[PDB]
Amino acid sequence: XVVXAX
Amino acid sequence: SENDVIELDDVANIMFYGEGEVGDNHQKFMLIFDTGSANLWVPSKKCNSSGCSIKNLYDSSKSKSYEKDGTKVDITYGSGTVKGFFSKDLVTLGHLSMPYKFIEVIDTDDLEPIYSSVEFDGILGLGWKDLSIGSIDPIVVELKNQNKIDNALFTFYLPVHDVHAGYLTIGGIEEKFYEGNITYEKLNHDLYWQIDLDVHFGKQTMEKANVIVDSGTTTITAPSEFLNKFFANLNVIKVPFLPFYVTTCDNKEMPTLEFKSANNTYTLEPEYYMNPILEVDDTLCMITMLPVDIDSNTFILGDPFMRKYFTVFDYDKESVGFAIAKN
Repeated sequence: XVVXAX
Repeated sequence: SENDVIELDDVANIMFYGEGEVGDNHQKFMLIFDTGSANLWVPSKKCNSSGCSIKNLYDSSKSKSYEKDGTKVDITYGSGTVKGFFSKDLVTLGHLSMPYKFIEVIDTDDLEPIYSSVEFDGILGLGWKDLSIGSIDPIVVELKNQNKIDNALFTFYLPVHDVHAGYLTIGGIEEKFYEGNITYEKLNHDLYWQIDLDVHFGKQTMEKANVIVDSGTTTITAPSEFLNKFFANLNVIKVPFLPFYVTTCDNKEMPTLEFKSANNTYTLEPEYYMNPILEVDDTLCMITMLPVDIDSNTFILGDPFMRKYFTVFDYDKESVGFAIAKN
Protein backbone atom coordinates (compact mmCIF):
# COMPACT_ATOMS: atom_id res chain seq x y z
CA UNK A 1 1.75 -3.24 -0.93
CA VAL A 2 0.00 0.00 0.00
CA VAL A 3 0.92 3.57 -0.98
CA UNK A 4 -1.37 6.31 0.35
CA ALA A 5 -1.84 10.72 -2.49
CA UNK A 6 -0.34 11.64 -5.90
CA SER B 1 -3.69 15.66 29.88
CA GLU B 2 -5.40 17.71 27.18
CA ASN B 3 -3.71 15.70 24.40
CA ASP B 4 -6.18 13.81 22.25
CA VAL B 5 -5.14 10.18 21.96
CA ILE B 6 -6.35 7.75 19.28
CA GLU B 7 -5.45 4.07 19.54
CA LEU B 8 -3.98 2.33 16.48
CA ASP B 9 -5.13 -1.30 16.29
CA ASP B 10 -2.89 -3.85 14.63
CA VAL B 11 -4.16 -6.31 12.01
CA ALA B 12 -1.97 -9.32 11.14
CA ASN B 13 1.00 -7.11 12.08
CA ILE B 14 1.12 -5.64 8.57
CA MET B 15 -1.31 -2.72 8.89
CA PHE B 16 -2.99 -0.57 11.55
CA TYR B 17 -6.11 1.57 11.63
CA GLY B 18 -7.79 3.87 14.11
CA GLU B 19 -11.34 4.87 14.93
CA GLY B 20 -12.99 8.09 13.83
CA GLU B 21 -16.55 9.45 13.84
CA VAL B 22 -18.61 11.57 11.45
CA GLY B 23 -21.99 13.20 12.05
CA ASP B 24 -23.71 14.42 15.21
CA ASN B 25 -25.13 10.90 15.70
CA HIS B 26 -21.50 9.74 15.77
CA GLN B 27 -21.23 7.07 13.07
CA LYS B 28 -18.03 5.09 13.63
CA PHE B 29 -15.39 4.23 11.02
CA MET B 30 -12.05 2.41 10.88
CA LEU B 31 -9.63 4.84 9.25
CA ILE B 32 -6.11 4.91 7.89
CA PHE B 33 -4.31 7.85 9.52
CA ASP B 34 -2.33 8.91 6.48
CA THR B 35 0.44 11.54 6.75
CA GLY B 36 0.81 11.08 3.00
CA SER B 37 -2.50 12.73 2.08
CA ALA B 38 -4.65 15.72 3.09
CA ASN B 39 -8.30 14.75 2.65
CA LEU B 40 -10.73 12.83 4.81
CA TRP B 41 -13.20 10.36 3.33
CA VAL B 42 -15.54 7.60 4.48
CA PRO B 43 -17.57 5.31 2.21
CA SER B 44 -21.01 6.77 1.58
CA LYS B 45 -24.40 5.14 2.11
CA LYS B 46 -24.88 5.96 -1.58
CA CYS B 47 -21.85 3.84 -2.53
CA ASN B 48 -22.73 0.92 -4.83
CA SER B 49 -19.21 -0.51 -4.98
CA SER B 50 -19.09 -4.14 -3.94
CA GLY B 51 -16.29 -3.14 -1.57
CA CYS B 52 -18.74 -0.82 0.16
CA SER B 53 -21.05 -3.77 0.87
CA ILE B 54 -18.69 -4.89 3.65
CA LYS B 55 -17.81 -1.44 4.99
CA ASN B 56 -19.32 0.94 7.53
CA LEU B 57 -21.14 3.53 5.42
CA TYR B 58 -22.11 7.13 6.20
CA ASP B 59 -25.75 8.16 6.18
CA SER B 60 -25.97 11.95 5.93
CA SER B 61 -29.71 11.89 6.61
CA LYS B 62 -29.14 10.61 10.15
CA SER B 63 -27.14 13.73 11.12
CA LYS B 64 -28.69 17.14 11.86
CA SER B 65 -25.26 18.77 11.58
CA TYR B 66 -24.81 17.57 7.99
CA GLU B 67 -24.11 20.38 5.52
CA LYS B 68 -24.70 19.40 1.89
CA ASP B 69 -22.15 20.41 -0.73
CA GLY B 70 -22.33 18.02 -3.68
CA THR B 71 -19.17 19.12 -5.48
CA LYS B 72 -17.61 16.10 -7.20
CA VAL B 73 -14.04 15.12 -6.45
CA ASP B 74 -11.57 12.28 -6.92
CA ILE B 75 -8.54 11.42 -4.79
CA THR B 76 -5.71 9.52 -6.44
CA TYR B 77 -3.38 7.45 -4.26
CA GLY B 78 -0.45 5.32 -5.34
CA SER B 79 -2.69 2.32 -4.69
CA GLY B 80 -5.64 3.68 -6.63
CA THR B 81 -8.36 6.33 -6.98
CA VAL B 82 -11.65 6.84 -5.10
CA LYS B 83 -14.54 9.07 -6.17
CA GLY B 84 -17.38 10.90 -4.46
CA PHE B 85 -18.53 14.37 -3.48
CA PHE B 86 -17.85 16.86 -0.70
CA SER B 87 -20.01 17.22 2.38
CA LYS B 88 -19.44 18.79 5.78
CA ASP B 89 -20.45 17.32 9.09
CA LEU B 90 -19.14 16.88 12.61
CA VAL B 91 -15.88 14.95 12.75
CA THR B 92 -14.81 13.29 16.00
CA LEU B 93 -11.31 12.09 16.84
CA GLY B 94 -10.78 10.85 20.38
CA HIS B 95 -12.40 13.29 22.80
CA LEU B 96 -12.25 16.18 20.32
CA SER B 97 -14.81 17.04 17.66
CA MET B 98 -15.43 19.70 14.99
CA PRO B 99 -17.38 20.49 11.77
CA TYR B 100 -15.10 19.49 8.90
CA LYS B 101 -15.36 19.36 5.11
CA PHE B 102 -14.91 15.78 3.93
CA ILE B 103 -15.66 13.44 1.06
CA GLU B 104 -18.42 10.86 0.82
CA VAL B 105 -16.93 8.21 -1.43
CA ILE B 106 -19.38 6.52 -3.78
CA ASP B 107 -16.88 4.65 -5.95
CA THR B 108 -14.05 2.41 -4.77
CA ASP B 109 -13.51 -0.06 -7.62
CA ASP B 110 -10.11 1.37 -8.57
CA LEU B 111 -8.90 0.82 -5.00
CA GLU B 112 -9.38 -2.94 -5.34
CA PRO B 113 -8.24 -5.56 -4.64
CA ILE B 114 -6.63 -3.74 -1.67
CA TYR B 115 -9.81 -2.07 -0.34
CA SER B 116 -11.72 -5.32 0.32
CA SER B 117 -8.71 -7.41 1.33
CA VAL B 118 -7.80 -5.13 4.26
CA GLU B 119 -9.99 -3.60 6.94
CA PHE B 120 -10.52 0.15 6.95
CA ASP B 121 -13.53 2.10 5.77
CA GLY B 122 -11.96 5.43 4.94
CA ILE B 123 -8.84 7.55 5.17
CA LEU B 124 -8.01 10.61 7.20
CA GLY B 125 -5.27 12.74 5.69
CA LEU B 126 -2.74 14.41 7.97
CA GLY B 127 -0.67 16.19 5.32
CA TRP B 128 -0.68 19.92 4.54
CA LYS B 129 -3.24 22.16 2.88
CA ASP B 130 -1.63 22.18 -0.58
CA LEU B 131 -1.61 18.37 -0.61
CA SER B 132 -5.40 18.35 -0.34
CA ILE B 133 -7.93 18.66 -3.11
CA GLY B 134 -10.32 21.48 -2.24
CA SER B 135 -7.92 23.62 -0.19
CA ILE B 136 -8.80 22.15 3.19
CA ASP B 137 -6.91 23.21 6.30
CA PRO B 138 -5.44 20.28 8.23
CA ILE B 139 -7.75 19.37 11.07
CA VAL B 140 -4.90 19.44 13.58
CA VAL B 141 -4.25 23.01 12.44
CA GLU B 142 -8.00 23.66 12.85
CA LEU B 143 -8.06 22.22 16.36
CA LYS B 144 -5.06 24.24 17.46
CA ASN B 145 -6.65 27.43 16.15
CA GLN B 146 -9.88 26.62 18.00
CA ASN B 147 -7.69 26.01 21.07
CA LYS B 148 -8.72 22.42 21.68
CA ILE B 149 -5.08 21.22 21.84
CA ASP B 150 -1.83 22.69 23.20
CA ASN B 151 0.19 22.43 19.98
CA ALA B 152 -0.49 22.05 16.27
CA LEU B 153 1.34 18.73 16.16
CA PHE B 154 0.72 14.98 16.22
CA THR B 155 2.83 11.90 16.80
CA PHE B 156 2.86 8.32 15.58
CA TYR B 157 3.77 5.43 17.82
CA LEU B 158 3.18 2.27 15.79
CA PRO B 159 1.95 -0.98 17.40
CA VAL B 160 3.87 -4.24 17.65
CA HIS B 161 1.68 -7.33 17.41
CA ASP B 162 1.33 -9.26 20.69
CA VAL B 163 3.57 -6.76 22.44
CA HIS B 164 1.68 -3.47 22.63
CA ALA B 165 -0.80 -1.30 20.76
CA GLY B 166 0.08 1.92 18.97
CA TYR B 167 -1.21 5.45 19.34
CA LEU B 168 -1.81 8.55 17.26
CA THR B 169 -1.35 11.40 19.71
CA ILE B 170 -2.66 14.85 18.83
CA GLY B 171 -1.67 17.99 20.72
CA GLY B 172 1.54 17.19 22.57
CA ILE B 173 4.61 14.94 22.81
CA GLU B 174 4.35 11.98 25.23
CA GLU B 175 7.81 10.92 26.48
CA LYS B 176 6.76 7.33 27.27
CA PHE B 177 6.80 6.46 23.55
CA TYR B 178 10.51 6.83 22.81
CA GLU B 179 14.10 6.54 24.02
CA GLY B 180 16.58 9.44 24.12
CA ASN B 181 15.53 12.77 22.65
CA ILE B 182 13.79 13.95 19.50
CA THR B 183 15.80 15.44 16.66
CA TYR B 184 13.97 17.48 14.03
CA GLU B 185 14.37 17.87 10.28
CA LYS B 186 12.92 20.94 8.54
CA LEU B 187 10.48 20.29 5.68
CA ASN B 188 11.63 21.22 2.17
CA HIS B 189 7.98 21.89 1.32
CA ASP B 190 4.77 22.13 3.35
CA LEU B 191 2.99 19.59 1.13
CA TYR B 192 3.76 16.06 2.31
CA TRP B 193 5.90 15.68 5.41
CA GLN B 194 8.97 15.74 3.19
CA ILE B 195 12.59 16.47 4.11
CA ASP B 196 16.09 16.43 2.60
CA LEU B 197 18.24 13.41 3.41
CA ASP B 198 21.22 11.70 1.84
CA VAL B 199 19.96 8.21 1.09
CA HIS B 200 22.40 5.33 1.57
CA PHE B 201 21.26 1.85 0.45
CA GLY B 202 24.60 0.15 0.95
CA LYS B 203 27.03 1.66 -1.54
CA GLN B 204 24.19 3.24 -3.50
CA THR B 205 23.78 6.89 -2.60
CA MET B 206 21.43 9.70 -3.55
CA GLU B 207 22.46 12.97 -1.90
CA LYS B 208 19.97 15.62 -0.87
CA ALA B 209 17.10 13.31 -1.77
CA ASN B 210 13.45 14.29 -1.18
CA VAL B 211 12.05 11.98 1.49
CA ILE B 212 8.39 11.61 2.40
CA VAL B 213 7.46 10.28 5.86
CA ASP B 214 4.20 8.43 5.25
CA SER B 215 2.24 6.44 7.83
CA GLY B 216 -0.12 5.40 5.04
CA THR B 217 2.59 3.50 3.12
CA THR B 218 3.52 -0.07 4.12
CA THR B 219 6.99 -0.21 2.50
CA ILE B 220 10.09 1.83 1.78
CA THR B 221 9.91 3.18 -1.77
CA ALA B 222 12.65 4.38 -4.11
CA PRO B 223 12.86 5.47 -7.76
CA SER B 224 12.90 2.46 -10.13
CA GLU B 225 16.38 3.02 -11.53
CA PHE B 226 17.86 3.29 -8.05
CA LEU B 227 16.00 0.34 -6.56
CA ASN B 228 16.58 -1.97 -9.55
CA LYS B 229 20.33 -1.36 -9.27
CA PHE B 230 20.09 -2.11 -5.55
CA PHE B 231 18.33 -5.45 -6.07
CA ALA B 232 20.73 -6.28 -8.91
CA ASN B 233 23.79 -7.23 -6.86
CA LEU B 234 21.85 -8.47 -3.84
CA ASN B 235 20.21 -11.54 -5.36
CA VAL B 236 16.72 -10.12 -4.92
CA ILE B 237 14.12 -11.74 -7.16
CA LYS B 238 10.93 -10.07 -8.30
CA VAL B 239 7.81 -12.17 -8.59
CA PRO B 240 6.66 -11.59 -12.19
CA PHE B 241 4.05 -8.83 -12.62
CA LEU B 242 3.80 -8.50 -8.83
CA PRO B 243 4.99 -5.79 -6.38
CA PHE B 244 6.89 -8.42 -4.38
CA TYR B 245 10.60 -8.96 -4.00
CA VAL B 246 12.27 -11.87 -2.29
CA THR B 247 15.72 -13.16 -1.40
CA THR B 248 17.12 -15.60 1.15
CA CYS B 249 16.55 -14.79 4.83
CA ASP B 250 20.17 -15.77 5.42
CA ASN B 251 21.40 -13.13 2.98
CA LYS B 252 24.07 -11.37 5.04
CA GLU B 253 24.69 -8.81 2.30
CA MET B 254 21.45 -6.86 2.84
CA PRO B 255 22.82 -3.54 4.20
CA THR B 256 21.60 -1.24 6.94
CA LEU B 257 19.86 1.69 5.28
CA GLU B 258 21.22 5.13 6.19
CA PHE B 259 19.44 8.48 5.98
CA LYS B 260 21.64 11.41 6.90
CA SER B 261 20.87 15.09 7.27
CA ALA B 262 23.49 17.70 8.16
CA ASN B 263 23.28 16.95 11.90
CA ASN B 264 21.57 13.58 12.20
CA THR B 265 21.59 10.00 11.01
CA TYR B 266 18.69 7.52 10.85
CA THR B 267 19.28 3.87 10.09
CA LEU B 268 17.10 0.89 9.32
CA GLU B 269 18.57 -2.56 9.94
CA PRO B 270 17.61 -5.40 7.56
CA GLU B 271 15.44 -6.93 10.26
CA TYR B 272 13.06 -4.01 9.75
CA TYR B 273 12.66 -4.58 6.01
CA MET B 274 12.81 -8.38 5.65
CA ASN B 275 10.20 -10.99 6.56
CA PRO B 276 10.12 -14.78 6.15
CA ILE B 277 7.41 -15.65 3.64
CA LEU B 278 6.18 -18.88 5.24
CA GLU B 279 5.49 -19.22 8.97
CA VAL B 280 7.08 -22.68 8.97
CA ASP B 281 9.79 -22.36 6.30
CA ASP B 282 12.19 -19.47 6.94
CA THR B 283 14.25 -20.03 3.79
CA LEU B 284 13.00 -17.15 1.65
CA CYS B 285 12.29 -13.63 2.91
CA MET B 286 10.20 -10.79 1.52
CA ILE B 287 11.89 -7.41 1.05
CA THR B 288 9.69 -4.55 2.23
CA MET B 289 10.66 -2.21 -0.61
CA LEU B 290 8.87 -1.01 -3.71
CA PRO B 291 9.78 1.02 -6.82
CA VAL B 292 7.71 4.18 -7.11
CA ASP B 293 8.57 6.90 -9.57
CA ILE B 294 7.19 10.21 -8.36
CA ASP B 295 10.26 12.05 -9.67
CA SER B 296 14.01 11.41 -9.97
CA ASN B 297 14.91 11.66 -6.28
CA THR B 298 11.82 11.11 -4.13
CA PHE B 299 11.71 8.33 -1.55
CA ILE B 300 8.91 7.23 0.77
CA LEU B 301 9.70 6.07 4.30
CA GLY B 302 6.63 4.10 5.28
CA ASP B 303 5.76 1.86 8.21
CA PRO B 304 8.92 -0.25 8.17
CA PHE B 305 10.83 2.87 9.07
CA MET B 306 8.20 4.14 11.51
CA ARG B 307 8.14 0.86 13.45
CA LYS B 308 11.64 1.79 14.50
CA TYR B 309 11.46 5.55 14.98
CA PHE B 310 8.77 7.33 16.93
CA THR B 311 7.71 10.31 14.79
CA VAL B 312 6.63 13.88 15.50
CA PHE B 313 4.82 16.04 12.93
CA ASP B 314 4.97 19.69 13.94
CA TYR B 315 3.09 22.17 11.78
CA ASP B 316 4.32 25.20 13.74
CA LYS B 317 7.95 24.08 13.55
CA GLU B 318 7.29 22.89 9.96
CA SER B 319 9.43 19.90 10.83
CA VAL B 320 9.32 16.15 11.27
CA GLY B 321 10.95 14.81 14.44
CA PHE B 322 12.57 11.44 15.10
CA ALA B 323 13.50 9.24 18.07
CA ILE B 324 13.86 5.52 18.83
CA ALA B 325 10.49 4.00 19.71
CA LYS B 326 10.22 2.06 23.00
CA ASN B 327 9.76 -1.74 23.14
